[PDB]
Amino acid sequence: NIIRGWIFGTTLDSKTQSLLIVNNATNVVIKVCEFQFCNDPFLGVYYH
Amino acid sequence: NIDGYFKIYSKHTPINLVRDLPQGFSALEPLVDLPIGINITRFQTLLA
Amino acid sequence: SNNLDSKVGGNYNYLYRLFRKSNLKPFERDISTEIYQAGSTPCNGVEGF
Ligand SMILES: *[C@@H]1O[C@H](CO)[C@@H](O[C@@H]2O[C@H](CO)[C@@H](O)[C@H](O)[C@H]2NC(C)=O)[C@H](O)[C@H]1NC(C)=O
Ligand SMILES: *[C@@H]1O[C@H](CO)[C@@H](O[C@@H]2O[C@H](CO)[C@@H](O)[C@H](O)[C@H]2NC(C)=O)[C@H](O)[C@H]1NC(C)=O
Repeated sequence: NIIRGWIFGTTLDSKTQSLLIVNNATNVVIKVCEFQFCNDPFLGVYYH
Repeated sequence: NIDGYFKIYSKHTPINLVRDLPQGFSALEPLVDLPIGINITRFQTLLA
Repeated sequence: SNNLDSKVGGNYNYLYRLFRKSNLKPFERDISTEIYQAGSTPCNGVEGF
């Protein structure tokens, strides 16, 4: 379960709206906001 | 993403492939239609 | 809605888009607040000719 979602949008940097679809461990979240995305986005896991 | 109606179709197939997109045929069933109303020209996946 | 949306000094809370580079698509929503240009010059910051 390594791929978990997507960012969609014309400008992912709060100049415009964008769509987040992200399947986290507990419950998938879908959101449409003027998101200010990170230059290198990911989700992290403690292993063992 | 048509007229803001961001439409998702999907399928899940059990495989045993090692290093390629599995050769074969399957049709995706529509699951949900989001009324998002935004400009989607770009996208980026989220990984763990 | 003149009983709901009009004020004796002017209800200036109701905005509309006055400029855009081209027409938008059916059921699309333009919310962009970037400065538009009516001339061949580029324009930057908050205001200009
Ligand atoms: C969605 O976003 C893209 C990217 O910003 C828009 O492409 C722009 O189109 C205008 C049209 O006048 C050009 O002036 C810009 O230079 C374009 N930008 C880029 C980076 O290519 C596109 O028009 C938007 N679509 C809608 C329907 O709003
Ligand atoms: C995945 O994201 C969702 C949405 O942010 C998280 O749901 C939150 O869970 C906490 C703890 O139960 C609640 O207090 C919040 O109200 C929830 N937020 C929403 C908007 O539902 C969820 O916890 C996240 N899962 C993981 C594994 O972090």
